[PDB]
Amino acid sequence: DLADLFPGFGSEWINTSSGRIFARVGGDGPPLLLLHGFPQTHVMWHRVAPKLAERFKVIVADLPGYGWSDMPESDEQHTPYTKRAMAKQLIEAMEQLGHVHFALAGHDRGARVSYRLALDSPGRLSKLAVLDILPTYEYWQRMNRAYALKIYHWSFLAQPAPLPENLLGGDPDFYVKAKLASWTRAGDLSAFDPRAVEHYRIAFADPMRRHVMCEDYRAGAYADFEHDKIDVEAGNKIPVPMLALWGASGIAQSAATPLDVWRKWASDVQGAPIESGHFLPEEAPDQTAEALVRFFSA
Amino acid sequence: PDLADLFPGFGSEWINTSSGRIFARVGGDGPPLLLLHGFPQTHVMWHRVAPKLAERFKVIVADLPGYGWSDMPESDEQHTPYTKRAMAKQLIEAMEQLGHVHFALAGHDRGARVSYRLALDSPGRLSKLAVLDILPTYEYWQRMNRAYALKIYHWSFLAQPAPLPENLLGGDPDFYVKAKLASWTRAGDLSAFDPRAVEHYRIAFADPMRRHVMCEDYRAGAYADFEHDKIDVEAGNKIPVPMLALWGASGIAQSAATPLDVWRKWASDVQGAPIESGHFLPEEAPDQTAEALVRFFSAA
Repeated sequence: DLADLFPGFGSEWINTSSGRIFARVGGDGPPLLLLHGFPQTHVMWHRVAPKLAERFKVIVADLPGYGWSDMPESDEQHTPYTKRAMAKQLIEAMEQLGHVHFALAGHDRGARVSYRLALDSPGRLSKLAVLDILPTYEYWQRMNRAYALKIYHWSFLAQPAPLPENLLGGDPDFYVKAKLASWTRAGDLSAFDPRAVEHYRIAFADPMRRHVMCEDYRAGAYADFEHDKIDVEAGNKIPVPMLALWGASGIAQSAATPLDVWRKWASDVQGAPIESGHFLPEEAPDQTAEALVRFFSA
Repeated sequence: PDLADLFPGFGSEWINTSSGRIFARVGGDGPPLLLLHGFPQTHVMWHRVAPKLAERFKVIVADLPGYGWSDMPESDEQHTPYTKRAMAKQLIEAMEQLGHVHFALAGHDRGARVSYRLALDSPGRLSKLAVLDILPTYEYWQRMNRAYALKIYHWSFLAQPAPLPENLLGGDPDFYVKAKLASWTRAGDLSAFDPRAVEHYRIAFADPMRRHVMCEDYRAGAYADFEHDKIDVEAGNKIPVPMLALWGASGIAQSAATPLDVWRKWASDVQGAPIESGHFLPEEAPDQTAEALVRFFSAA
């Protein structure tokens, strides 16, 4: 009993070498891949994807390991849940749809896949939008007392298995609801469609899914950081035109001024705050959809 | 579920204070020496060194306020009872109930945070101070980087507002306490611990009220404790009590440290010695820890 939050969108299970990507597909026009983050699934886009779908071929994918996407078995370097590996798998997924050049909008973890995709394979991207993130490198580099308290989960979920898994397994409902609520402007679940929450909660109820998220965060503490580190110390900037959007009360703005930071990572970045917490497309759907439509359109 | 008396010869004292009772095992005679445990332990963590100290001292092995069998004072929005300043004042009162207004103090982990805060707040209470495998709380936070945030993640995790840490710790409390114990040893397993000691730790950690107190401790450690430490750094206040800083070669002090170098910024007279041990010096390396403590404290 999970609601269909994308009425009239198709359903694709896209085979890749690293497992199937699930995706809702709707609209027509240039291809726009939408990527969710933690602790969500592709359904987080349900309030903005229909507006995008009047303009673009919208592909709302579950991340590798998330939602209904297959979970590749991780390893000691958390390789398939590195953003590099996730980006490559999603590139593969898009190629299976005939999409070798596409627009990309990512939120949270999916935004981390997105900018890593833009660094690793910029030729795959027409335009990039990242929602309420700074590069992983920048979070760790700004990880002082205040910020370590603010995003403790970056260090907690990165603890070696099975420590976060075992703590999360006692009452997974509480944690997924806690993280959803804590990062919203309001600080509760009012911003979210209850049917969306059920998708997130059900995905989080699966211990393998939770393990994937921890592996995602372990990758985020280790390989992802190291990959970002190489690029920023090499002066490798994202050449793809990109939009950095962030919630005024979101997470990105807690570490630093997001546009300043992204200008260090991207030679063609525009930015705009939106009055929202972290979950821009659900807390601020119209404003997010308008900002994305405007930026991806000509 | 029966435990184990790991201090044969020692008495058992519930010390009344204005914030609740402090449990302590008391043995030996001579100059008073208070032994303070840390997280996630109880007084019984001293069971392998306290006999050797009891050869020369009246050894008071106390459960920290809110820990073990000590009473748990009601907390507040500022976690005041579990700030190290309030814990030190409560232990000062405990010690006063025994006639000890001037004592030696060895602290480990949280108890060492109590102990150096006690030395900053009430240095006249202490003849000599020994802290085991800590740097000041201010230092941990000021050194907070990616590497530190990952290694001492629990400093930020347990400091999250209630009931997030409590609800998660509830998910598998037995695992968590054992993982903390094992992950901070040199061996990486429970093999350094007396299983009777581990059972003490597991049973205390099994109580949600006890786990709450521990989070209250770390919440203080992220806020009030850090602020209190900050006032001293910025005022140049140094610990004047003769200090010994022991740390494990593989412990939670050496990482971003040379702990003696850090501690010299905090104390005018501090000696230091690495101990071949992880974080749990009195259990991983009892003879070495006891010898260093005995050598440092033997005078008075």
